[PDB]
This record gives sequence, C-alpha cells and structure tokens, in this order.
Amino acid sequence: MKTVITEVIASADSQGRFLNNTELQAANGRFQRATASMEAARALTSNADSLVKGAVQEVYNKFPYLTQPGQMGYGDTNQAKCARDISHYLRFITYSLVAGGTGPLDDYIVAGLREVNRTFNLSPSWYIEALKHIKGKVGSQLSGQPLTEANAYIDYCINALS
Amino acid sequence: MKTVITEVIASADSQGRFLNNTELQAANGRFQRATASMEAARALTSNADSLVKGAVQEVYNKFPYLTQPGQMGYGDTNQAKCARDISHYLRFITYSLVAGGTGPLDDYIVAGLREVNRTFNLSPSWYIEALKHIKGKVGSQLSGQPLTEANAYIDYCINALS
Amino acid sequence: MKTVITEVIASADSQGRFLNNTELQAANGRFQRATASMEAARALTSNADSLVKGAVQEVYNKFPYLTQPGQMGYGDTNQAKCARDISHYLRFITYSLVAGGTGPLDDYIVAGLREVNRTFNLSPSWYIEALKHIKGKVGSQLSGQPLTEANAYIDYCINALS
Amino acid sequence: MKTVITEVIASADSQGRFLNNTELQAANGRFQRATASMEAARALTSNADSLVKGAVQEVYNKFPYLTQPGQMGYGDTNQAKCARDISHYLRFITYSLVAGGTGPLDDYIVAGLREVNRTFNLSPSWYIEALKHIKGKVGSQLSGQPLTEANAYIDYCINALS
Amino acid sequence: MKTVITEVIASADSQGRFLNNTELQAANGRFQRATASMEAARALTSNADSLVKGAVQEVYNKFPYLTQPGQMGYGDTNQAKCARDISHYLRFITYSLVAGGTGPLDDYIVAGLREVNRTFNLSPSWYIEALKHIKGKVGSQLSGQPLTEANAYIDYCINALS
Amino acid sequence: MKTVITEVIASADSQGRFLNNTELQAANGRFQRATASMEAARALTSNADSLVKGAVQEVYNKFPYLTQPGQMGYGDTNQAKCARDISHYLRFITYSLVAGGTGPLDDYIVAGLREVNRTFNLSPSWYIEALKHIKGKVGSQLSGQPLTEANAYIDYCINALS
Amino acid sequence: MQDAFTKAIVAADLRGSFLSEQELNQLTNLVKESNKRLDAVNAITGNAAEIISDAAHKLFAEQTDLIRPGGNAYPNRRMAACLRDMEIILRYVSYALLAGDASVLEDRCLNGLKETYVALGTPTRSVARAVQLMKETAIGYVNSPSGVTRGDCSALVNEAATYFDKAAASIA
Amino acid sequence: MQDAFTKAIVAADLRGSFLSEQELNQLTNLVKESNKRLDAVNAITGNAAEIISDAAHKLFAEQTDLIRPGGNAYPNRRMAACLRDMEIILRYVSYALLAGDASVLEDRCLNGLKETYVALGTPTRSVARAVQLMKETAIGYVNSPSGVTRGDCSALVNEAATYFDKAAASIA
Amino acid sequence: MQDAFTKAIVAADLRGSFLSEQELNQLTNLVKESNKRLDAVNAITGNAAEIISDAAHKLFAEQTDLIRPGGNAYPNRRMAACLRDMEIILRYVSYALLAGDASVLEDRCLNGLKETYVALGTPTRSVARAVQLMKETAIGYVNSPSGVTRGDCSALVNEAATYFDKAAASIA
Amino acid sequence: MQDAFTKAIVAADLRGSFLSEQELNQLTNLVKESNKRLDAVNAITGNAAEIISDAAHKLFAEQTDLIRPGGNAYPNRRMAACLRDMEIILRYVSYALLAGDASVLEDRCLNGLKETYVALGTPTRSVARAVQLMKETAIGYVNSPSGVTRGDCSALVNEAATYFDKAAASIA
Amino acid sequence: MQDAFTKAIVAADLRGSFLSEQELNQLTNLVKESNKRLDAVNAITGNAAEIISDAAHKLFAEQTDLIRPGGNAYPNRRMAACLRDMEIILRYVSYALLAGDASVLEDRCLNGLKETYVALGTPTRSVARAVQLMKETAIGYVNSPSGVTRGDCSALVNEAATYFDKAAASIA
Amino acid sequence: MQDAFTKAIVAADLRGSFLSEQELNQLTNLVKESNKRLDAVNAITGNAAEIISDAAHKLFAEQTDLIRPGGNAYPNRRMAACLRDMEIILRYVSYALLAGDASVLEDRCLNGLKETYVALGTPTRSVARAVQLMKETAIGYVNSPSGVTRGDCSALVNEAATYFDKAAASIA
Ligand SMILES: *[C@@H](C)[C@H]1/C(=C/c2[nH]c(/C=C3N=C(/C=C4\NC(=O)C(CC)=C4C)C(C)=C\3CCC(=O)O)c(CCC(=O)O)c2C)NC(=O)[C@@H]1C
Repeated sequence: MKTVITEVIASADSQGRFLNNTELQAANGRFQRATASMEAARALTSNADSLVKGAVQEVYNKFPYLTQPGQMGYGDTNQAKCARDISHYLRFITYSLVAGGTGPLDDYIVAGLREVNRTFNLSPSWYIEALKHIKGKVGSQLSGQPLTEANAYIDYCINALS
Repeated sequence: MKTVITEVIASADSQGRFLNNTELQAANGRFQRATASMEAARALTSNADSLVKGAVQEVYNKFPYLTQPGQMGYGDTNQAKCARDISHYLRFITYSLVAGGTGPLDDYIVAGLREVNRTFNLSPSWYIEALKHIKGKVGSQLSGQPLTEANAYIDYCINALS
Repeated sequence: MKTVITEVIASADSQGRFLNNTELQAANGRFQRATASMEAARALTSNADSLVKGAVQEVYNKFPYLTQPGQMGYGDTNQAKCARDISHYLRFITYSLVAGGTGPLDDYIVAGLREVNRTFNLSPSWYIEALKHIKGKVGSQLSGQPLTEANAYIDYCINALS
Repeated sequence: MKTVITEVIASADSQGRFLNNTELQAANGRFQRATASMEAARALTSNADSLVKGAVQEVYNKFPYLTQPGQMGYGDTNQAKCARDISHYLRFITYSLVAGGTGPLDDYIVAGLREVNRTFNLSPSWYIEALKHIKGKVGSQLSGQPLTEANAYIDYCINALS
Repeated sequence: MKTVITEVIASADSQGRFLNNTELQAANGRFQRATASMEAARALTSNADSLVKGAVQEVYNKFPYLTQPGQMGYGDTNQAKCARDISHYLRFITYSLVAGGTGPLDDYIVAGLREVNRTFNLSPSWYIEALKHIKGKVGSQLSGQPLTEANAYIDYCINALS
Repeated sequence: MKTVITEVIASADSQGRFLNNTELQAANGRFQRATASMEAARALTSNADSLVKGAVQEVYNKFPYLTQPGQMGYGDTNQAKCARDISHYLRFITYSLVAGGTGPLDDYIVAGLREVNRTFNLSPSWYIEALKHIKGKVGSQLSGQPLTEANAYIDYCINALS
Repeated sequence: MQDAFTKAIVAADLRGSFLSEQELNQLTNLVKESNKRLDAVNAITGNAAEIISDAAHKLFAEQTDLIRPGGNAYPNRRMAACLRDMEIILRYVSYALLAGDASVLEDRCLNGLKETYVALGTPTRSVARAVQLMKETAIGYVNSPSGVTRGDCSALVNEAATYFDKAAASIA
Repeated sequence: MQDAFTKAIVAADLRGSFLSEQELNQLTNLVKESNKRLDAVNAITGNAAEIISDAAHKLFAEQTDLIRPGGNAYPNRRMAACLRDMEIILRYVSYALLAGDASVLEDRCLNGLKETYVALGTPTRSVARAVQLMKETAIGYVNSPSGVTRGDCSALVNEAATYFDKAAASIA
Repeated sequence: MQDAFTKAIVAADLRGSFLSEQELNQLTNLVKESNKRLDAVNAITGNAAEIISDAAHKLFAEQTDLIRPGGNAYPNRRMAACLRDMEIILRYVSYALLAGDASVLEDRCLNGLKETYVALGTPTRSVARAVQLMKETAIGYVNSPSGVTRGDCSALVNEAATYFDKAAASIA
Repeated sequence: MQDAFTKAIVAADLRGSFLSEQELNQLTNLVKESNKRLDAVNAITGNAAEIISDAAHKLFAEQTDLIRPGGNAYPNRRMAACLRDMEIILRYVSYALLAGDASVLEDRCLNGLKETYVALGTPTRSVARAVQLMKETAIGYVNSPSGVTRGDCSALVNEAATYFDKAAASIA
Repeated sequence: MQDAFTKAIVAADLRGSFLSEQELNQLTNLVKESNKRLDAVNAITGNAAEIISDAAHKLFAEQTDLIRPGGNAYPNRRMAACLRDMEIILRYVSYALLAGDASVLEDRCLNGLKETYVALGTPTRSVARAVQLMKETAIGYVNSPSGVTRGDCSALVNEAATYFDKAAASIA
Repeated sequence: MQDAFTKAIVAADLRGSFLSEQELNQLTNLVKESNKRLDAVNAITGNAAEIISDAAHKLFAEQTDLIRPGGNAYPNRRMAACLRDMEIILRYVSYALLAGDASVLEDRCLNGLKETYVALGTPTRSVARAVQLMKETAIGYVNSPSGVTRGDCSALVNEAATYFDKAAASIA
C-alpha cells in the first residue's frame, strides 16, 4: 500500500540495500507532513455526514434528469447506493491523508474503477461533480497545508475519473 | 545520481505516472533537511585542509610500519596520493550532504572501489581509520542535525569499505 | 486487418507452413458468405444518409437534455460532429461486412475508443443508443442472412462500447 | 487436434476474446464442406481392404528387390506390418476428412515420422509410392469435391514424406 | 569449428576466465594424439583415389538395381556425383583427423545432411554402405591408434546418417 | 566439480550429444597428466606439516607487527587458525592436483573468498605471502612436470587472491 | 483440444478402426444442425456484455454481503476480478458450444478452478450462482433473437445448459 | 496484413467514403472466381516439395559453380539454407495468391531480402533464377491438376506469375 | 539523472573542487523557494487531465485536418496515441519542474523524438503547437490555484515555460 | 506491504469506518516519536557491517563445529552464504523498524525460511542464535550513539527486539 | 558433478584430511586402466544408433502391445519419444562410464524419472526391459570391437552393467 | 572459431583438396613445439593479475591526466572499467596463443572496439599504450619462468607479440 515509508523501503529492498540517508530524509517529509494531513483528516471525518449529503444532492441538481422515474437517481436504492459510494470516496481520502500517500485510493478505488463503472452504467461525471462540490465546501473547513492536502487527494480522485 | 528528488521521479516514471502527494511529501523531507546538511557541508568544506592532514597522519600513527622504506606510506608520491584520496572522500561527503543522498558517493567512490583497491594493494583498513579519525574531530565542529548528517555519510563510507 | 483470409494466413505463417485443407475450408466460408454480407453492405450504403439522421435524432430524443444550451448536443458543431461519428460507425460496419471480419472495426474504431471518449467527455450510452436505433430500422431493409450479418456487426460495436 | 473449429477457438482464446463474425464465417466453411469430405470418407472406408492390398503390392512391383530373401519386403511379418502401415495412413486420411483438418494426420503420423522411419530403416519412397497408387485408384471411386478432398489429404501425406 | 583447442577456449571465454590447468591438460591430449591422427590422415590421403572407387562400386554391388536404366546409379553424371560425394566424406574425415575433433564433419557434412538428402532422394543407406566398405579396407592400411582414430571418424559419419 | 572429465561431459550433455573423439582426446590429456600431478600430490602431502609451519612463520617474518599484542598474529587462537587456513590451501592444492582441475579450489576456497576475508579483516597479502613461500620451498621437493603442476595450482590461488 | 468430431476420431482410433456408420451419422446430424449452432453461439457473443451485467446486478441483489467491506466483491479491484471471471467462464462456454464438446471448458477453465477460489477465500457457492444466472439469461437469448428463422433449438439449449451446469458443479 | 478486400477498404477510407459501386463489383468478381483461386493455391500446396525439388535440380544443373567448393550452395549446411529459402518464398507466394494481394509477400519476405543476401555474399542473380524456375513449375501445376473442373485459369496464372516476378525483381 | 544540485556537483567535480560559495548560495535559494516549487508541480499534477484535454480540444479546433481521414489524429487509435504523447510530455515537464533541471526531459523524452515523428509521418509542427497549448494552460494553473498563500511565482513560471519551450523547439 | 498506518487503515476498512479517535491518537504518537525512530533505524544502518561481523565472530566462538569440515559454515562458499543471510535478516529488521510493523519481515524474509533451512540441512538453532547475537549488538548501538539528543528509547528498543525475536522464533 | 576422483576428494574432505595412500592407489589404478576405459566409452559412442535400434526391434518383438493402438509406443509421436528416451539413457550411461561414477546418471537422468513415467502412463516395466536390452548389446560391443589390443575388459564390462542395472532398477 | 589447424583446413577446402604435404608438416611442427606453447600460455595465466597491475601502475605513471578529474580513468568506476578491459584483452591474447591463430582475438575482442572507445570518449592512444605495457611484461614472463626446461622460445615470443601488436594497432 503506497506510502512514503513503503515506497522507500521497496526501493531499498529491490537493490538489496539498507535504508540510507536518502531514504530517511524522505521518511522525515512524511512524518513532518502528518500534522497538516491529520487535521484535514479530522475535519473531513466529522463533517462526513453532511459532505456526503451535499455532494449526493449536487449530483441530482447538476443532472436534474437523474431523479425522474426510469432513471438511475430514482428510488431509495439508487439514492442509497450513491450516498454510500461518495462516502466510500471520502473514507479513502481520509485514509490517504492519514497514511501519507495515495495507496488506499489506488488499491481500493482506482484499481478496477473503469471496468466496474462501465459494467454498471455509472458515469464518472457524477462522481467528478460530487468531488468538485466536496472540494468547494472543504474550502471553508480548512486552510493552509491541511487544505492543500485535502485538495491534493480530491483532485487525485478527479484525475483518476478523467 | 541518487537523491531524494531523482528517486521519487524515477519511481513515478517507471510507473508512467505524474508525481503525486506521496512523492511531493518525500521531496519536502529533502528540502526541510537541506539546512542541517548544508551546515555540515560548509564546516567540512573550510576545515578540509586540516581534516585531510589529520586523517593522513593517523593512518601512519595507527599503521606505523607504513612509513618505513619499501612500504606504501613512504616517499613523497605515496604520501601525496594518500592525502589526495582522503580529500576525494571528504569532497564526495560534502557533495552527498549538499545533494540530499548518497549518489555522489555511490557513483564516484563506491562503484568499483574493491576492484581498484585490490589491483593497487590498497587496504581498506587505512581508509576506515582515516574516516574514523575524521569522525572523531567532526564531533566538535558540528552538533545536532548537522553532526548527524556528517556522521550518516562518514559511516556510509566505512560500511562501503567493510 | 482481421479477415478470415488474413487470419488463416497468419496462423500458417506463424507455424512456417503452407496453407492446408483446414485453412482453405475456412476461406471457403468467407467466400460463400460474401453474398449475404455484401447485400447488407449495399443496403446500409444507400440508406446511410437517413440511418445517420435517424440515429442522431434518437440520441437527442432519448437524452432530451443534450439539446439544451451549455450541453453537448447543442449548436451546429456538436450536432455536426455527432452525425459524422455515427456515419463513421456505419461506414466501418459496411467495411467489416465487405471485408469478411471485424478488422476495420477493430483497427479504426475499437482500438483506442475508451481513451478518446473519456478525454472528450463522450458517453458510450449515446453511441449504443444510436446503434440500437440503427438496428431497429435495419430490421425492415434486410432479412435472412444479410440481416444476421448486419446485426452481427452492429451488436459487435455495442459490446465494444459496454 | 487441428480442425477449422479448434483453430478459430484457439485464436479467440489466445486474444481473450469471444468468437466473432470472422470466426463463425470460418466455421461455416468447415460445415458446408462436410458433405464432400464425408463422401470421400465413406468411399475410402469401404474400399479400404483393396486400397491397402493394391498399394502394398505396388510397393513390391515398383521395388522388385524388396521381395527377395534378406530384404524388408520378405516373410510374413514384414509384408504384414506393411499392409498395417498403409492401413494406418488410409485410416488417418478418413479421420482428417471427417474432422475438417489435418489434425489427425499431424498428431498421429506426421509428428515423429522421420525419426521413426530413420531408426527402423523404412524408406519414405515406399510410402510415397503406396500413396501415389492409392491416389490413382481413388480417381474412379470419387469425383468433384469429394475427390479434391481425398487428393488434398493424400498429397498432404506425400509432402510430409518428402 | 569444434576441436579440443576451440572447445576449451570457448568454455573459458564463456566464464570470462583465463585458461587454467584443467584446460591446458585437455589441450595436451589433443597434441599428444596428433601423431596417430596424422598417420591415419596420410594413409587415407594417398589411398583416397582407390578408397573412393572401392566404396562407389560397393554401393552398386550392394544395391544392384541402382545401375539399371531409370535409376540413380545410372549414367555418367550420377556415378560421377557419387564418387565426388564419397570423396567429400573421406576429405572431411582426414580434416577431422588433422584438426583434433569432429568440427569439419559437423560444419560441412552433418549440419543440413538430412534435409539435403531428403530433397534430392538420396538414401543414407548407400552412404553407410560406402563407409562400411571404407572401414573394411582401412583395417589393413593402419593399425593401433591410427586405426582407432580412422574408425572413430568413420563410425561418426555412420551414426550421423542413422 | 571442475575436472577435465566433468568439463567434457558437461559440454556433451548440454548439446544432447554422445562423447566424441574431441572429448575423448581431451580425457586422455587428463589421464596422461596424472603421473606428474600425483607425484606433486604425494610430495606436498608428506611435507604438509613443515610447508605449513614454514609459510605461517613467513607471514609473521614479512609482517613483523602482526605478532605484537592487540594484533591478529597474536595469541594461540589466531596463530592456530592461521596454520589451519594455510593447511586448508595446501589440502585443496593436493586435491586439485589429484582431481585434474581447479574444481576443488574453485568450490571450497575461491567461491566466497573475498566476502569472508573482508568480514573477518583477513588481508589477502598474508595468504599470498604464505603461498609465495610455499612456492619457494616446493622448488627443491619436485622438478619437471610435477613442479609445473604444483606451480600451476599455487599460482592459481595467488591470482584468486589478487 | 477436442471438438465433437475429434472426439469421435479418438474413440475410433482406440479401437484401431475406421469410424463406425453409427458414429458417422451422429456427426452427419451435427452438420445438419450447424446453422442453428452458429446462431446459438452468435446469440451469446452478441449479448455477452449484457449477459454478464444482468447476471451481476442479480448476483449482488441476492448476496448483498459480497459488496460490503469484508465481502469478496469489494472494493473496486475485487469487483473487477469477479466481473472478469464471469466473462472468462461465459467465453469458454461459448467455445464449447461452437465445438460440440466440453473439453476446452474443462481443460482451460474448470481444471483447478475450485482450488484456486478456496485458496483465495472466494466463496465458491456465490460463484456457482453467478454461473446459474448467466445460464438463465444466455439461454433466454439463444431462444428469443433478431429475425432468426423459426424452429426448434431445445437440443442446443440443453447442451448449452450442461456446459453452464458443468462449470457450476465443478466450482461450488 | 492486407487482402484484396482490405486493400479496397483502405483506399475508400482515405477518401472518407463508403465503397464505390466500382470497387464493390471488382470484389464481387473476386468472390465469383474464388473456387478457381482455392484450386490454384491448392495446386501449389499439394506439390510444394516437388516444386522446390525440381526448381533446385534445374538451378544446379545450370549453375554448377554453386555446388563446388567456393560456391554458395556448398557444403550441406548452405544447400539446406538455399533449399529452405526456396520454400519460404514459395510459401509467401501461395499466401499472396490466397489473399489476392502481394502485401504479405512484400512485407514479410521481400522487404530487406536483397540486402541480406548481399551482406551474406549470396548471389542474388542465382536466387532470382531459382524463383523463375519455381514459377515455371508452380504454374505448370496450377494449369494441369487432378480432376478439377475444366475452365480458364489464365487470369489467376498471370496473377501468380506477378508474385513470382515481384520476388525475382526485388532480389536480383 | 540530474537535479539542480546534482548539476552543481558535476561541474564542481570537473574542477576537482568543493562547491564554490557562489554555487552554495544559488542552491540555498532553491531550497528557499521550494515550497513554491512544490505548489507549482502540484498545480500541474492536480489538473493534468484537463491540461491535456483543453490543449487537445484547442489543437483540433485549429487544425481540423488532423481529424479528417488522411489526418494524423484519425482514427481512434491515432487520436489515443496523440493524447498519450501529450500526457507523456506534460509528465516529463513536471518531473523537470520538481528537479530544477531539464535533463530528465531531454534524456528520456526529447532525445530522438523528432526523428521518431518524421519516420512516422506525424506532423511535428502540430505536435509543437499542442505543446504550446499545454504550456498556456499549465502556467494558467500554476498562477491561479486553490487557497495557496499569495506571493510571486513568476521565476518558476518562467522556468516551467522553458521546459515547455525546450520540448517545442526540440520537436518542431 | 504494510506500515503502522496502513495497518490501522486496513482494520478500519474492515469495519466500514473512518479511523477511530482511538486509532488516530495512537498514530499521532508514532509521529510524535518519529525522530527517535529515525535515529534507531540510523543506528543499525550505520553499523550494519560491524553488527553482522561481531555477531559472526561470537557465533563461531560458541559453535566451533560449524567451521569444521562437516559443518554448515564451511568452506568459504558456505560461510559467505551464512554471512549473507545474517545481512538479509538484519536488513528486513531495519525495514520493519522504519515501518512500525513486522509485515515486510514476515512476508519477504521469514515466510518459508525455516523449511528452506531444513531442506538445506542448515542448523536452524544456530541460525536462531546468530539472530539473537545481532539483536544484542544492534540494540547496543540503538542505545549508545554519536551525539544524539539524550532521552528514552526503550519503547523503540523493545519493538526492535520483538522483530529480532520474531525472526528467531520463526527460524529455530 | 562427480567423477571417481572428485568422489575420493569429497570423502577425504569430510575427514579434514589429505587423501589416504589407500585412496591414492585406487585412483592410480583408474589411471592405469584408462585406455581400456576410453575404448569402452568409444565402443558405445561408435554404435549408439545400432544399440538403440537393436534394443528397440527386440523390445517390440517381445511386447507387441506397445505398438497397437492403446499402446504406449503408438502412434509415431510416442514411438519417437520412446526412441529418444532410449538414447538419453544410453547417453548418461556412457557419461558415467567415462567418469567412473554413477552420479551424472542418477542426478540428471534417473532422479524423478519413475514418477514422470507413472504420471504419463508409460509402462515402467517395459522401459526397464528396453534398458536391459541396451545393456546386452552395448556390452556386446565393449567386448568385441575393431582392432583393439587384446586384453581383459571384464572389470569395465561389470561397471558398465551396474550403470545399466541402476537405471533399470530406478525405473521399473 | 579458428585455430591453426582449422585455418589450414578452411584453405584446403577452398581448393577442394586434401591437405598439402606442405601444410601437413607446418602443422606437424606446431605439434612439435606444443609443450613450449603450453608453457607460454601458462606463463601468462600464472601472472595475469601482476601483468595487468604492473601495466597499470606504469600507464598512470606516464599519463597522470587519466587519474585527474576530467580523466578517463577517474573516478573508481572508470578505473575499474579500465582495469577490466586490460584483463579482457590479455585474456583473448592468451586464447590466441593457445590456438596459434589470432581469430578469436579479432572476432570477439578487437572487432568494433575502436569505435566503442571513440563513442565513449576513451582515449584510444592511452589504451594502445596499456596494451604495449602488458606485452612487455607478459613476454618478460614467457621468457623467465619457474624451472621450465631451458630452450629457445623466441618463435613463440614473437607470435605472442604480434597478438599484442594486432590489438594495439586495431585500437590506437
Ligand atoms: C485452374 C485453377 C484449374 C481450374 C479450376 C476450376 N475450379 C472450378 C470449380 C470449383 N473448384 C472448387 C474448389 C474448392 N472449393 C473449396 O471449398 C476448396 C477448399 C477445400 C477448393 C479447392 C469448387 C467447390 C468448385 C465448384 C464446383 C465444381 O467442381 O464445379 C472450375 C469450374 C468453374 C467455377 O468457377 O466454378 C474451374 C475451371 N480449371 C482448370 O481448367 C484449371 C486446370
């Protein structure tokens, strides 16, 4: 699972080599950065409930037709599975924040994304728009390096979906 | 040439991938660490002259017999090439300090070391003892994270020679 | 370019082998089948104009919102590039009919499809719906083995897009 | 075992792909061709007895010396093993006719042929002459596409032995 | 070209290694053996004319039918090309004797033998019988280790042809 | 284990080939050479005791300082392990003499030598000087091809250590 | 690899015999029904994506545990693997259907498959079910297609079923 | 790889057009003559060994220098290479003949071939001749075979010749 | 591979010298501006897809010949290759920007690239233009981002431009 | 591969939950002690050779049978293999120590190791002992280094010990 | 790989000793008989093809079931495999005979061989017999060759037999 | 690969002839001097390391620019490459000396070597000199060795020189 720590260890191992000053300098970055990351994580964690309901709705407001009958934003089950899915994304964003890398996102959401979305007729556009909205609101929950971190990972998901 | 920057870029490139938060966190470590590194570098740089003469002599004081006739610590040319060689090591230590990794040491002294030393009848023990001495004196030129950095690289050379 | 003829030749060549009765039997299939294929081709060729306008419109009738301002079924250029694109598909369908295999479709539309559609924000759903409509109308232009052929290739495109 | 059916399936599988119109066209060739093939098969099957005795004798008539003492066309066991061997060839010819490809010939007679014949001092010339004779007589048991099929496979054996 | 000398050199080179006592011992064998080899070579060289005419005839005496019209031991050109071919074999036998290995035989007669003989309808049996005869007569031109050498290489050709 | 016999067999096996005159000539070298080799072996075997004590001492006489306190030629255990080590070398020299190749030396002393010597702070110079001395004295125990053999292997060890 | 003819040939050869008039006509009948067979294979190819998709939707409708954390079709990576396996099995079933013999299915797909899944912790009973759903829908398509000549395809629908049922049995 | 249809398609596409009624009927005619084409390809396959052998016998009959020491078809190794090349070229000519297009021949066989032979010291004029002899005999067989229906194969015999002539020209 | 420090080191070594106080402070300044540099690299990474997409839309808006048959961004296969190359170049430009040195860009991407495109028939002037458009948009993003501390990034915007301009020059 | 954070994340995900305030602060503490951790990993790296050498000298001091003929650290080839394994294990212990999790050690080094040694005839009890000696000396270095700020490293010394003890237990 | 000398050396080393005067003279005797040994190996090489052929003719004379359909030396492919194995075993027996030690035979040929054949359904008792026949004929040749100096080769004929008998025993 | 005999054979064959009595006795003489040849090859093998070392010491004594920064035998990596090349060339010279023919040297070592060095910026004149020094010392050893029987080795010393001189000429 990709973190700064696992990456430097992987690179050492693959050259049959003890960790050296290059690799320990790298690790210090990840540790120095934890405070901002983890502040973003705590804010995203406690606002999760509303961030999810905000983004879910915004998918319907931007794609009005989704909420008409015969469509995929209609009925309890679609709308339920949607909230859940955005919640999955926010969850892995917090994990990536806490972990010090994109690993959790890469392993649990990015690997396989398109195949799944294509089989199930899920448009990335919705998910990008959910995330664009989450990005708008996270502008006033955080600032400074915690915001930059939150942004880094939200944007990472948006690029994964384009 | 191995630095934190080149390492993360190499790892991105080899997966066909833009630099992400994992890789930029790593880079911040290298940049945050530059101050201590570069203080060590400046101190080792201006004391070079005496650090070299100190270590050269210590090789003869620890291996007295080297300075007798018919031996490899005798005559102007051996003793000249010795000072030069320790000077090469200190030079690459400062480079490794400034560069943010072992690259300069790996590329210019470690790659090929044993083959060369073995063909020319140069014992690593001398060089370890030169470096052990340099390590003793650098104890009072630096302290805190600049000393730790100086140590990291001196020790790296000693392990390369064992 | 994949045809029955190229496939059997490829398989012979790769075993360093003259064409034998297995491979010539195969070729006879492709030649025996040409009549139905080429009837489908001629019918799809002369109706092209209307098949394209029919499918283009159906994309807007099934996705009404596309034709509102700020959307991708609005303005002369989007609607022009759409007709063109369906026309490309029908063109390659006729080519695949005439060629005796999916080659023209594989090489000119399938290879790269998703990457392109994803960069340009083109939903496969439109294209599937264009093709589903074309399939409805081709029900009364052809029958028997020419219809089966037309169907084979239309369906092949729909699976390429799912 | 090489048949038109196995070949197209092999080619699909190796590209991780469902059978498409290219592959089904091929299969139709093999099925359309079965009637001529199987007529050849039935004629070769019921005449087997005499086709074999005819070819066996012709080997001795073309290589008179074989039937003298100390030679390999002398005594019950050589002459018995000869009839058997030509019978094996005709048997696999009928199988190849019925199967829709050279597979049975490739797997049971061609793979290993020369090594065996070389260890046992069996000249291909005999076998070619057995087959040339069988080809002469099959000229009046069949005609049209059944004869072409019979010929295809007899000739295939003669080329395998040259 | 395979000789004891080339073999040991090849084995050294492929391990990036100077020739050592193992390899020089080997070479001494080849040099110690040269006297017997070269005696065989001189005897086979001066008797070549008759050894060839003896073996050529023996091919016709053992395969009487070859010399009848319509056959491959008939007419000046077949009988000429035969003498030549046995002469080629004796020539390479002398070369292999002189060279200290099978190289000349491997490179100029064995590599490709069967393909050529099979395309041109040349039976190995003739050539084996030519060589069996040459082996009979060389029994009284040589003895001791020169005969053993001559035999080694004649037998090597006979095994190449079986 | 590298001997002339194993080498030629290895080379045959790897080409899927019976031993031929090239390989048997090689073997004769190894067998012809056994007498000189085994005379060297017997002389080195019975003089072992003194050859070892002679070389051990010479290491101290050439590196006087080794025998001072705090050094690696001091105390019963160092001086004991030294005699043992030279004894190992002479032992494998006799084995290489008897075996007809460097195998015993390659497998039991050369493979791994430098890594071991480097971890344990053992200078090759000592061992070269032990062997140079053994080479001096073996000048008057043997002569002719037994001396050449003894020399071959002593020198082989000296090159392994440079 | 075997097809229905090749199978006949192997059994004949083990007797040392030219094909029996029995076996000949069994194969003449396979040629007789081959246009229908081509339509049946074509029915599956032409709806492969929907067959997998529809099987899938229904599998997870029934077994909502697979798509929870802890479940074998969670997260995206695992769902993609599961969707991929559905395709692989549907693919080898279609190959068997063109061939008139199960061997390609048994040899290239089913052989070892159960033990793979158990090693992985993949619930074989759920995989068996996904195969049962593919069967329902696939046969649906074999039976009700675009302007094919009307006739009786039940023999072929049975045979297709046994290939689906082989796979299910082999895996559960 | 191209065949005669694929070639049509590529030219049509470069216009941005559905195939012209011109091109359609040219291809309808190729389908019209396809049984003859299959017999023509079959004529070559069924006599490949003799075509190579007979070409060979005659090549060395004419050019007795190749089989002397110093000659490029001496010793056995080189003769086997030369016999092998004769087969390779006859093989790609038969592929072109099934395809109705020279491209497989030009792309997989003829491209670079001359420069290979010159690098090797292989006399290209002799290789060209061996190809001319294969042509004579191959066409012989295309024209006079076992119980094929009587008709006119001259169009196909020409086309086969141009493939032999392409190869010759490309190599000499 | 070089970065801005490594470059200093190589030049120092070629003199046989410890780094000059000149060079030391040039590198101290790079460390001084490194937070800005990280934001600049982050600006590109965070908008890579849009940078490529927007460059693309505009390239084909200008050069409608590339998307006609006969054109080098037609059919889908070629467009995907062109979109892929846009990404590859944007990627190595971002690497150079993290490094403070063009070498990774020149050595792994630009070296041989022009001759590749000419061999392929890819119009280099169009590729140069696509690079110019990526530059415009990329710098746009470097200059106007999400809640970054306000300051002056013009030095870094220039340096990024020279990497875009190197690539353009190298290719056209 | 896991580190201490990644481990937290995997357990959270198996609940379907954002990290507990419990788990958050456990990880905040790991960040709190991370400078000490870096010194501890650095202590091992900076003395790797001596740690192996000193362990080695002492292993063979105790077990003089290993360096006799018949013994598993005889002749030079085997001693080099044994010295190499000492390094490999010390290496994965240092990786675990940077990571705050044993998994890299267990997965890349310890998994299968015992069965390897038994197959080889390598006395596992001697290997376990060599690991115990590396532990003594390694921790020695973690506790008494060059001008590190004075404080309490016992928590980290324990954790390092458990990695040495895992390896020993796994192997003996 | 071992030969008779190498074997001596390994046993000596396991004692920590220079070779015993016992072992020395045993090896002096091997050198004494080495010309005979070379003739014995040469006897096999010089008649390899006939040894295999004659063994073969006789194996199938006895066991006419192997060459019926259903039999393990039917069809041509299997007979070629069986002829090939006869050669492989005769080859490693000749290697052992040059070496004065069975190890190359046991390690490269016999190790696992029985279990291979059982997996394949190859009747091991028939393979054992084919080896017994090769032995009879091979020794025949070792004993009655072309103008070799007259003497006693029974010691070597025995030793060759034990290599044939090892193989037989190992396989049956 | 050629040796002196193989060379004779190739020239004979190009005439279509059995070896001339001329050529026979030239080769009889090579066998006559072969013990001396073995000592000469042994002289080089037995002092390879010193020959390279001594050549090296002297090369850099003369050309102190190579060991300055900017010089082609600086830093350690380049010196090791240069020492390695000295060994490689000495190795192929010894092979040629065992063979009595330069071909292995020319074909495996010298062919392309000059153009390699020029591409690399390696000063060929310095490499030529290093080869001249190896020659001086190597021949020194060929002429003054350990208890070899006294005689005249000048013919062999010349021939060894021409191999050293070939290499030098080829490289400079
Ligand atoms: C010139 C090449 C020779 C020649 C050919 C010729 N062929 C036919 C007719 C047919 N040939 C076939 C052959 C095949 N069908 C297949 O599926 C395969 C692959 C296994 C082959 C080889 C068939 C089916 C026909 C039609 C049936 C028939 O026998 O008539 C003709 C007749 C005209 C036509 O185009 O059908 C001719 C003239 N004729 C010659 O004289 C040349 C020596």
